Amino acid sequence: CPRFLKVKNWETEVVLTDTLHLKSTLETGCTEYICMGSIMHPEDVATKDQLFPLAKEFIDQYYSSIKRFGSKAHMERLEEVNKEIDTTSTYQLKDTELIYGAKHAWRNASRCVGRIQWSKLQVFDARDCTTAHGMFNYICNHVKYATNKGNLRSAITIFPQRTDGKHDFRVWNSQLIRYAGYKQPDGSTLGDPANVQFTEICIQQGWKPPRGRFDVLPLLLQANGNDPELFQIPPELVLEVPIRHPKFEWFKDLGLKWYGLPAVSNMLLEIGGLEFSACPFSGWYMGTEIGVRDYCDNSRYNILEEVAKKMNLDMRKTSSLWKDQALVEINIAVLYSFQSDKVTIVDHHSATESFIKHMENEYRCRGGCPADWVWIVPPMSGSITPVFHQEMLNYRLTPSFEYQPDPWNTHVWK
Amino acid sequence: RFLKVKNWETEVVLTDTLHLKSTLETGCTEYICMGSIMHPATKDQLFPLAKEFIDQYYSSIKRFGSKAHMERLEEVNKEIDTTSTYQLKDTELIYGAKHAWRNASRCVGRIQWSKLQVFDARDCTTAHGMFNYICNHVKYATNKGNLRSAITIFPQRTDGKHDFRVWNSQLIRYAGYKQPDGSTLGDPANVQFTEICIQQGWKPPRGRFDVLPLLLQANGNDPELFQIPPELVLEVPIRHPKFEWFKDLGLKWYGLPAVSNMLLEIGGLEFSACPFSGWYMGTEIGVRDYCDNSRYNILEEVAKKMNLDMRKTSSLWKDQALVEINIAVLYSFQSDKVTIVDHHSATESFIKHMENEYRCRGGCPADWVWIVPPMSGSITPVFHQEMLNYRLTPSFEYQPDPWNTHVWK
Ligand code: HEM
Ligand code: HEM
Ligand SMILES: Cc1cc(N)nc2cc(-c3cccc(CCN)c3)ccc12
Ligand SMILES: Cc1cc(N)nc2cc(-c3cccc(CCN)c3)ccc12
Ligand SMILES: C[C@H](O)[C@H](O)[C@H]1CNc2nc(N)[nH]c(=O)c2N1
Ligand SMILES: C[C@H](O)[C@H](O)[C@H]1CNc2nc(N)[nH]c(=O)c2N1
Ligand SMILES: [Zn+2]
Repeated sequence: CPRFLKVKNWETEVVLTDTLHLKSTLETGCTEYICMGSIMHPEDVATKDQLFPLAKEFIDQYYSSIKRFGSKAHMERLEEVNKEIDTTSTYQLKDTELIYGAKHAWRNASRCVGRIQWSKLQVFDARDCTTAHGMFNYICNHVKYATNKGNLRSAITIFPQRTDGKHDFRVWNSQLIRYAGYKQPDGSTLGDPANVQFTEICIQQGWKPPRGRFDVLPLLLQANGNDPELFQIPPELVLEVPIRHPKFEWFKDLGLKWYGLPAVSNMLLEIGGLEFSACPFSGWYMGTEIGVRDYCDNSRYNILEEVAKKMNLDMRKTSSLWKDQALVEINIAVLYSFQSDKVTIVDHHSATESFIKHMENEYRCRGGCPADWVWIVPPMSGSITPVFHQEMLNYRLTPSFEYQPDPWNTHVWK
Repeated sequence: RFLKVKNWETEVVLTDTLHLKSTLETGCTEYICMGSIMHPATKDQLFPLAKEFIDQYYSSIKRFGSKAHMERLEEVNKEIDTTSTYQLKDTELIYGAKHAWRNASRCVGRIQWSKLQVFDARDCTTAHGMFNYICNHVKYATNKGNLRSAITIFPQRTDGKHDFRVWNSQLIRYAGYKQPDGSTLGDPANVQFTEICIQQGWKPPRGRFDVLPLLLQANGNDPELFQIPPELVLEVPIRHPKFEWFKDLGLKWYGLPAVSNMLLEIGGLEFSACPFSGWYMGTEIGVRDYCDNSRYNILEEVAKKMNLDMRKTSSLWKDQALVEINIAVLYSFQSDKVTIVDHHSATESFIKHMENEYRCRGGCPADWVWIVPPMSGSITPVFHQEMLNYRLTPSFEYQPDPWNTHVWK
C-alpha cells in the first residue's frame, strides 16, 4: 500500500501517476500471487449497518464533487439519509444525486473505451414506474430519444431500486434491441446464435416468431417482482443499417443489416449502496463491435467464410491469412454503411485515440482512471492502436455498473 | 483453493491447482490489477530455494526421497556452507532450463518446451570464449533454416561485480541510427545500443539492415566487440505472393530470433547470460518490428503502393496494409524454407498445450495480455480463453540494461 502508482506508455514514453486507486472499494479477484485480469466474472440485500457507511461514502463524495463538502446542506443530507435508513432500512436519492451516480458509474467502468463522453449522458428517472406497461412506455421514449433519427445520443433510464429482493424490476433482454436466434432440428442456427436461449424463453412466454434472419426480439419486462410480460417494440423506432461495401458490389447480396442503437439492459447500477436492477443504457457503436464480434465470431453469424469465398481467397492454409483479410473488409463495410446512412458510429482507431486522451485528462485532474486493457484493446489490429502500448491500472470504483444473474434463473413464478 | 478457467467460444472449463504451488508475487493486490504493466542473495536465502528446486527435480523423475535425493540435498547443503553457493549438475541444469521456458507466462510457443537443446557454457571465462559458444549456438539453432530451439548458459552470478552479460538485446539485430534532420535510418528500437557500439570503435556501414556486432562481457570485465561471421546469419528478403512491387520496398529480416538480455533463475542461482532462441511467429516481425511507430514504421509506404485512400482512419487503411505485410512475411519465410509460424497455428498449438498442462500438471500460467496476437485477436482461439497468471520457478526474469550499472575500467 504505497500512495503513488505509475503507468507508462511504451510508444510515447509518457508516464502518468495514479492516486485515485486509493479510493478503490471492492476486491478485484486478483491476489498477491495470482492475476484474474482475463477472467470474465471473478439476494444479500443490504442491512442497516452495511448501508449507513455505503450511503455516507457516496453522499460525502457527492458534496465533494460540487464543492460543498462539510457545508450545512451536506450535513443535513447525511442526517436525513441516516434517519431514513433507520426507519425504512433504505433511502431515496434526490434527482441530483441520482444523475451524479449514473454519470459516475459510466465514468468508473474500467472496461468501457467510450468514457470520454461520460459527462454528456441523458438520465431518465423512471423510479415512479409501477407496471410492465409503464416500463415499456419509458423504454420506447428512451429508444426514440437515444436514436434521434441517426444522430445517436447516450442515455440511461433508471427504474425503481431493489427493496426486499422479491420485488425487483428487470429487463430480461440483454439488449433492448437484439435479433432472434432459432435453433433448428438439423443442428444449424438461423438468426443470431448468441440469443438462441432468450428466443426460446420469449417463444415459451407467447411470442409468435417470424422465424427470419433479422427478427427484432420483443421486450420481456418485469415490474415489482411480477412475472415478466411481452411487448413488441414499434418497428419504426428500431433504426437499422443495411450493410454494403464501397468497392465490393456483391457485398450487399450477402443480405446483412444491423441495428444502430446498442442498448445494454441486463446490468445493475449500484449507487451509495442502492441497487437498480433495471437500468438500460445506450450509446453508439464502435465498428468492431458489429464487424468483428457480432459477425465473425464462430458462435455468431460466421460470414467470415462466405466473404472469403466471394473474395476468392485461398482458404486451405491459414498462413494465407484469408481470415484476417476477410475480417478487415467486413469492418470496412460496417463503417461505410453506418456513415452513408448518417448513423453515428466510431472506428476503433478514432475511439482508442479518444480514450487515451480521456485517460490522460483523467489522470491529470482526477488522480487516475481505472481501465481494463484486456477489454479496452479492440479485437482487431490491437498493436497499431494507441492503447496497446499503454499501461493501465484496473480497480473498482463506486458508483458502478455490475453484472447480475439472469432473471429466469432466479425468478419465483407466480 | 481450486480455480476454473472457461473458454467461452467452446465452453470448455479447466481446473487450476498448479497456482497453489507458486510463491513469487505477481504485482497485483486484492484491490488493483496490474496485468497490463510490463515490469511490476546469501547462504540464508539460498538453501530453501535450492531445496525447493531439488525437490521438484526428484519429484519430476519420480524419485522423491530416494537415496540420491537425500544425498543430493546433503551435497548441496554442505556446498552452500563452505562456499556460500553451489553448482547445478548437468541434469538439473537441463531440467531447470526446460522448466523456465515451460513456466514462461507470456510465451505462446511453449508447446515445444521439452524440445530444448541446452548448451552448458559454465566453464567459460572470457569474452572470446563467449563468442565461441555464441557462434556455435547460432550455427546449431539456425540449422540451415530448419530452426531448432536452444539455450546457452554461461556461469552463474557470484558477487555481482563479476556478471557475464550479452549486451545485445538479441544475438542478431539491425543497427538504428539517429539522422541529422531527425528521422532514423534502420531499426529505431536499437538506436541507443548502436551508439554504444560506435563508441567502442564499431565501424557502422550506416545502412538500413546492418547486422550489429556482439558486445560481450565476461567475469564483470569491460565488454568486447565481435563480428558474427555473415555465413552464420540467415536472412530473408521479404516479398509478396501477389504484389510485384513489394520486393522494391527492399525489406528483409533475419531468420533467428534469439533473446539474449534476460536472466535465467534456477534453484536460487542466477544466470545473467543465457541467450535462448526459437523460431518466429510472423506478427513479431510483420506487426511489431515493421509497423510499430517506434520501429520500422512502413505502413504509410505500403498502403501508398496499395493506392488506398489514407485521409480518414475509418477506411481502415492501416488495417489493410497491416494484413498484406504479414502475408508477405509468412510467404517469404516459407518460400525460403525457414521455420516460421502464423499467429493462427501458434494460438491453436497453445490452446492444445494449455489443455495438456491442465491434464498432466494441474495448470498452466499464462498472460492473456501477451498471449493474444497483436493483430486479428478475436479470431484466434486464445481471445476467448480465460487464463490464470502466476509466477512459477524456474523462470526467465528481466534484468537492468548493463550500461546502466557497469563501471568502466
Ligand atoms: C457512447 C459511446 C460508447 C461506446 C463507443 C462504448 C464502447 C464500448 C465497448 C466497445 C465496450 C466493450 C464491450 C464489448 O466488447 O462488447 C464497452 C463496454 C462497456 N460500456 Fe461503453 N460504450 C459507450 C457508451 C457507454 C455508456 C453510455 C455506458 C453507461 C452509461 C457504458 C457502460 C459500459 C459498461 C458498463 C461496459 C462493460 C463493463 C463491464 O462489463 O463491466 N458505455 N463500451
Ligand atoms: C519455439 C518457438 C517460439 C515461438 C513461436 C515463440 C513466440 C513468442 C512470442 C510471440 C512471444 C511474445 C513476445 C513479444 O511479442 O514481445 C514470446 C515470449 C517469450 N518467450 Fe517464446 N517463442 C518460442 C520459443 C521460446 C524459447 C525457446 C524460449 C526460451 C527457452 C522462450 C521464452 C520466452 C520468454 C521468456 C518470453 C517472455 C516471457 C515473459 O516475459 O514472461 N520462447 N514467445
Ligand atoms: C452503451 C454501450 C455502447 C457500446 N457501443 N457498447 C456497449 C457494450 C456493452 C457491453 C458490456 C459488457 C458486455 C457486452 C457484450 C457481451 N460480450 C457489452 C455495454 C454498453 C455498451
Ligand atoms: C525465443 C523467442 C522466440 C520468439 N519467436 N520470440 C521471442 C520473444 C521474446 C521476447 C520477450 C520479451 C520481450 C520481447 C520483445 C519486446 N516486446 C521479446 C523472447 C524470446 C522469443
Ligand atoms: C477470455 C476473455 O477475458 C474474454 O473473452 C474477453 C477478452 N476481451 C474482450 N474484449 C472486448 N472488448 N470484448 C469482449 O467480449 C472480450 N472478451
Ligand atoms: C503496455 C503493454 O502491456 C505492453 O505494450 C505489451 C502489451 N502486450 C504485448 N504482447 C506482446 N506479445 N508483445 C508486446 O510487446 C506487448 N506489449
Ligand atoms: Zn491482476
